[PDB]
Amino acid sequence: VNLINYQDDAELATRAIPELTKLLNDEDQVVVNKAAVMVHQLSKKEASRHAIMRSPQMVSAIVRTMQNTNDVETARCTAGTLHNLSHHREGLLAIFKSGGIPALVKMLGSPVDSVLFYAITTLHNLLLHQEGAKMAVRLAGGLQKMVALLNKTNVKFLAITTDCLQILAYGNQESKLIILASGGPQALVNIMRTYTYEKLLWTTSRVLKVLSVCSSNKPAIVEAGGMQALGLHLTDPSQRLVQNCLWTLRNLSDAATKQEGMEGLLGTLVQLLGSDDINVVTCAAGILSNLTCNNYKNKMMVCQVGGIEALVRTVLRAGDREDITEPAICALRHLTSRHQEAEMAQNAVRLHYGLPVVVKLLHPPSHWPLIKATVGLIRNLALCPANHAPLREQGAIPRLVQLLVRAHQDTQRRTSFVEGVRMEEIVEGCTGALHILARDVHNRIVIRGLNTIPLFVQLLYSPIENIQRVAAGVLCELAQDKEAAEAIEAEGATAPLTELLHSRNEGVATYAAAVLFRMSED
Amino acid sequence: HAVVNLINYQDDAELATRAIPELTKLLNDEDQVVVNKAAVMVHQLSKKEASRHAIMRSPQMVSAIVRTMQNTNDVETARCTAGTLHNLSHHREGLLAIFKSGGIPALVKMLGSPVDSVLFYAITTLHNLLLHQEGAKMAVRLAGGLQKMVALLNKTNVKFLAITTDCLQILAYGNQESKLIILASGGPQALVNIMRTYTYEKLLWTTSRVLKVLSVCSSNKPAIVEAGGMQALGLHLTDPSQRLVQNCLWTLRNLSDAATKQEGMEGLLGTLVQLLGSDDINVVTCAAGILSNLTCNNYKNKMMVCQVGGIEALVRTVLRAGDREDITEPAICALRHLTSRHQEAEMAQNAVRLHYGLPVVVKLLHPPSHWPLIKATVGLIRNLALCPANHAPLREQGAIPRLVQLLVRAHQDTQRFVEGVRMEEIVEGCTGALHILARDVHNRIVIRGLNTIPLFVQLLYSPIENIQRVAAGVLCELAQDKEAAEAIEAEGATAPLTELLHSRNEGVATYAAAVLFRMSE
Amino acid sequence: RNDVAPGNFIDENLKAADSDPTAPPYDSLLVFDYEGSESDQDQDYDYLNEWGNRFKKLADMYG
Amino acid sequence: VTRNDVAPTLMSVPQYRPRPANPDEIGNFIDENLKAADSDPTAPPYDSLLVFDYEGS
Repeated sequence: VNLINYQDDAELATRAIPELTKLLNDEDQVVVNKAAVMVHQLSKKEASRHAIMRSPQMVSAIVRTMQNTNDVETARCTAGTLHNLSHHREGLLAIFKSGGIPALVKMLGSPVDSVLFYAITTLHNLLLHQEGAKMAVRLAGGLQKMVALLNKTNVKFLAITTDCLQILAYGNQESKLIILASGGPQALVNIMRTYTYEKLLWTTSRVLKVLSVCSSNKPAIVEAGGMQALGLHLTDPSQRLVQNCLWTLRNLSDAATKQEGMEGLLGTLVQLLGSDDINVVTCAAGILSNLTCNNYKNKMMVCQVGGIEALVRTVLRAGDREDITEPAICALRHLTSRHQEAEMAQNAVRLHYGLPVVVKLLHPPSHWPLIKATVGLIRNLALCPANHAPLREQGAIPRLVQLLVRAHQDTQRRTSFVEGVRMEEIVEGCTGALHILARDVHNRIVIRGLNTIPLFVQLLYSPIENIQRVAAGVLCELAQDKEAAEAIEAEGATAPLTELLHSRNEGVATYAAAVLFRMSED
Repeated sequence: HAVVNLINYQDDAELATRAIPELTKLLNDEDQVVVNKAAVMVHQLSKKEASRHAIMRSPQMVSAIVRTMQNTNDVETARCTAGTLHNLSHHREGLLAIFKSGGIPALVKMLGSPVDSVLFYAITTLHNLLLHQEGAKMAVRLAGGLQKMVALLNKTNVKFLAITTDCLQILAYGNQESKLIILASGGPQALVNIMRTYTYEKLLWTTSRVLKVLSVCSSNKPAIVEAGGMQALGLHLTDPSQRLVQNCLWTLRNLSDAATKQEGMEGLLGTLVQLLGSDDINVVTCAAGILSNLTCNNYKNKMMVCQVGGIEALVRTVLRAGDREDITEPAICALRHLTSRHQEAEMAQNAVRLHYGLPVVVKLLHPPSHWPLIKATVGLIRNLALCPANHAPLREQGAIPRLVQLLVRAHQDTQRFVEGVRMEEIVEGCTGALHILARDVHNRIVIRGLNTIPLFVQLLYSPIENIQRVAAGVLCELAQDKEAAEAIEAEGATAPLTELLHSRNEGVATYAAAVLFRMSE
Repeated sequence: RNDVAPGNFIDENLKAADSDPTAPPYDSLLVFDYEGSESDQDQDYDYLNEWGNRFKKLADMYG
Repeated sequence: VTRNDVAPTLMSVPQYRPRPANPDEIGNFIDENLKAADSDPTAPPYDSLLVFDYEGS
C-alpha cells in the first residue's frame, strides 16, 4: 500500500503541478500566496517532491515567487520548498539551473528567521553538492551577507553559516578578502570567545585557519585579538578543535610579535611542548619560536614559565626530527639573548642537561637550517662563562671550526645557497661562536691549536662587514696572548687590520685597532 | 448543451458559408449605402466563431472587406470593416487571409483615422500580423507604417500605446533603415516622453524595449540622450518590475558613452552605485559599465559617485567578479576614472586600499587577464600610486615585478594590435605606472634592481611623445640617486636626452633637463 | 575603448610637470551595442427584413 | 618556508669614544671602547621569523 500510493500521489501530483505553476504566475498576489502554500505542503510528500523536482517551470516559478514575494509566509514557504527540494541531487541541479542561488542569496537578507535558516541551509547543501554552486554564490554577493549573519545567536545556524564561509574561502583570495573587508575576523573571533558548541567552534576555527594564510587577514585576525581567543581552546577535549587552533595560531605567529597580553597563551604553549602528539608539539614549538622573536617581554615570560626546560626536553625527545628541533632550537636561541632573563636561560639550558644534545645537533644528519640555528644558540650559550668548559668538553670547538672551514672553502670555490642557507652565513655564524667562545683561556688555546689563525686572517679580507667583524673579533680575543699575538702578526694580519681601521663599522674598527695594538704591545 | 452547441455550430457555419457570397456581391456594389449595410452584417457575422471561419476561408470576401475599409468615407463602415479584420486577426487562417487580401496597407492607412475605435482595431490587427504572419514586418515597413505609428505616440491610452510601441519594437529590431525612420519621425523624443509621463508597467516596459533597440544606433543614441533619456530611464531603476529595470539598464548602458556631458545625473548615479549591490550579476555588470562611461572625463559625476560610496561598491564588484573580465574591466575603469582629476580623487586612491582593493587590483595584472583589462588595470595602478600610502602596498603585492615584465613583452613587439590593444599603449602604460611608483625609494631599488635602465633610456628612442615623457620621468626619478644617475649615462643617456630638451612637450622638456642635470653632480 | 582627453628652476618648474591635468593616462569610454533578441451572442439580424430588397435573400436566412 | 632575520629593536646602547691624541692614552681608549663593541646588541645572531602557511585540504 506504500508502493501503491506513491506512484498514485506522484502521478496525482503531475496532475496538479502544471496548474499550481500557473497559479504562482497569476497576478493576484493572494492567488499566488495560497498557491505557494500548496506547493510547499506538497514538497513534504516525497512523491510530490519528485514531481516539482522534475518540473523546471515549477521550480523557476517557485524561485521567482520567493525573490519577488512580500508575504512573510510565501517567503517562508517558497524558501522551505526549495530546502525540502535541496535534499535530492535533482533538486540541487534544478534549483541551480533555474537561478535559485541568487534568489537564495538575496533571502540571506531577510529579517524572517525561518527564511534565513532555510536559505542558508539550501545554499549550504548546494555548496557541498552542486557543481558550480561556489562560484555562483561568490558572484551573487553571498559572502558579505553571510559574514553579516555571524551577528546571529543560534549556534546551529552559525555552524552552517561559518562552514559555508569556510567552503567558499578555502583557496579563494577574492573571497578571503571580501570576508576580511566585511569584518569577518572580528565576527569569527567573537564566536570563538563566546559560544561553547563544539561543532561551531571547530568550524569557526577552520574558517580562521583558512584566512590565516592570507597576508591581509593575518594582521587583522591578530589585531582582532585572534591569538588570545584561539588560545582559550588549547585545552578542549576535542582534539580537532585544538589542532585547528594550533595550526591557525602558527600561521598567525609571525604577525603577532608585537602583541601584548600573551602570558596565558605563551604559558599553554610551553605546556603543550610536553604532548605525545607530534603535530601538537610541532605547532607549539613553531609558535613559541616566532612569538619569542625580538619581543623581550615574551622571552622573559617564557623563561619564567618553564620554557627553557620544556624546550630542552622537547629537543631531547625529538631526536632526528628537525620539524621539531629547528623551531625549538631557534626558540632557545631567542631566549638566550637580548633580555634581562637571558643569563638565567643561558645557565638554565645547561642546568637541565641540554648542552650535550645541543652540541650534537651540530653533526649530521642535521641539515643546514638546523645547524645554522644551533650554531647561533651555542654562541649565546657561550656568553655565560659557566658554559665555556662544559661546552668545550662536548667537542664543540673542533666541530665549529670544521663547519667554518668547509663552509668557507665553499664560499671560495664559488668564485672560480644550499637548503636555503648560504654558506657565508655559516662562516659568520661559526666564526662568531668562536669569538664569544674565545673568552676562556683554555678555549683560546684549543681554537688556536686547531690551526685556525691563518683562516681567521683570511676572513679579514672578506667583503661582508659582519664576517670582518667576527674575524677581527676572534683575532682580538686570541691576540691577548703573546705567542698568539705574534703568530697572528706573522700571518700578515697587520696589513689588513690596518685598513679595517677606516671601516664604517664601529665594532669592526675597534677590534682591528685592538689587534694592531695587542700585536705591537710589548 | 454538450452537443447542442456543436450542432448549432456546423449549422450556423454552413449557413454563413451560404451567406458570404451574397454579402460579398453586396460589398462589391456601386451604391455605397448597400455596401455600408453589407459591412454591418459582415461585422456581426464576424463576431460568432462559426460565421468567422466562413469569412476567413473566403479570399473574395476578405478582399472586399479590405477594399471597403480603405476606400469608404463612412466612419460607421470603417469601424465595422476594421473590426471585422480585427476579429479575423485572431486566427492563423485569418492573419494569412488579411495578408493575402492586401489588408496591411489598408490597415496602415487606417492608422490615420481620427476615429478612436478604428485606431484600436487597426493597430491591434497589425500587431497580431507583426507577431504571427510572415511578411508583415516588411509589408508594414514598406507601407509607411513606422511613420504612422510614431505619429500616434502622442495618444494617451496606455493600452493603445503599449501595442503601438511594441509594434515599433518589432519593426525596429536589427533593421537600420527602420530605426532611421523612427528617428526622422521624431520617435526618440516621443518615446522618452512616454517614459517620464506614464505609470502603466506594460507600456513602460514595451517602450523601454524600443529604446533599447534604438539605443544601439549611432544616430538615435545622441537623440535619446538629448531628449532626456538617461534621466528618464533612471526613474525606473528601482521599479518592482525586474523586466522594466533590466531593459532600462541595457538601454542606459548603450547610451552611456554619449551622456558624458548630461546633467541632473545625480539621481541616476546614486541608484547605479546602489545597484552594484544587486544579487543579480547582470544588473551589476550593467551598472558597472554605465558607471565606467559616466565617470569618464566628468569631474562632477566622479564627485557624486564617490560621495555615495562608489569606491567600496566598485572594489567589492571586482572582488565578486573574479575571473569575469566582462565585469572587472568596466569596474576597473570606473575606479581608474574615480581616482584622478577631481577633488575627492585623493581620498579615492586611499579608499581603494582601505577596502582591500590593492591585492586584487594587482592580481588582475597577471593571467588569465587579457590586454584590454591589463591596459585598464595598469592605468588604475598608476592613479593608485599618486597616493604615497599605496607605494609600499603595491610593491608588496608584486606590482613592480609584473609591470616591468609587461613592459618588456610589450616593447619587444613595438619592433617586430593584439587582443585589440596596441602595445605602444602597454609600453606608455607600464612605464607610466613605474614612473609614479618610482617616487618611493624602496621601489627605485626594486625598479633598477630588475635592470630596467637598459630599456628606459632606449625608450627615448621613441617618436611617441608620450612614451618619451614617462621614460624621462622614470629616470628623472631614478637619477635622483647617485649610484643610478651614473648607470644611466653609462648606456648613452645625454646623447638622446640633450635633443629632448628642445622637444615641444612642456613635459618631456622639464624632465629631460632635470635628468641630464642631476646625472652629472 | 576610445581614449578621451581633458639653476634649481628645474626642481620647481618640475612640480607642475608632475601635476599636469592635461597629461596621461586619460579616461575612456566603452561603446556598448547590446540589442538583445469580439464576443457577440446576438443573433438579432431582424433588421435585415426592414432593409432593401437586395437583402431579402439574407433576411430569409438570418431572420 | 625560509626564515627571515629581524633587526633587534634596540632600547639604545651604542657608545664609541673617538680616538684621542696623547697616544699615552690611546691604550685605555680601546679597553673601554672595546667593552662597548662586546656589549653592542646590534650584532648577530639576530632572532628569526619562519612563516607557516598550512591551509589544510
